[PDB]
Amino acid sequence: YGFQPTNGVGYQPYRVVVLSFELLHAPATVCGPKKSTNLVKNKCVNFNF
Amino acid sequence: GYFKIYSKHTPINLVRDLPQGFSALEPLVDLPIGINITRFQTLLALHR
Ligand SMILES: *[C@@H]1O[C@H](CO)[C@@H](O)[C@H](O)[C@H]1NC(C)=O
Repeated sequence: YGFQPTNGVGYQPYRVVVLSFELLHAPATVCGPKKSTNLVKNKCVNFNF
Repeated sequence: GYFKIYSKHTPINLVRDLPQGFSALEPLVDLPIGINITRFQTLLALHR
């Protein structure tokens, strides 16, 4: 390659990464962090512990 | 696709035979790996 600072668009070096997942073949091990709320007591609420 | 291992350790005073007693086995570990196992082996520590 001939990457030079004087080069314009279409020639400056770019860093590119492609991310790939799997679809329903194995039990999951890498997932987004599920958000959490705080804890209330002595009140009729609904929970998802 | 889950490999479950349960374990227990128990000191014994009898020499050879299995004891006449009851004791549950608490769970130890689960592994989320899918392998279609059908046979297995054992490992020994010999003196070389
Ligand atoms: C069980 O064996 C078959 C082939 O006989 C294979 O296609 C399958 O993936 C195996 N199951 C597991 C859980 O590895």
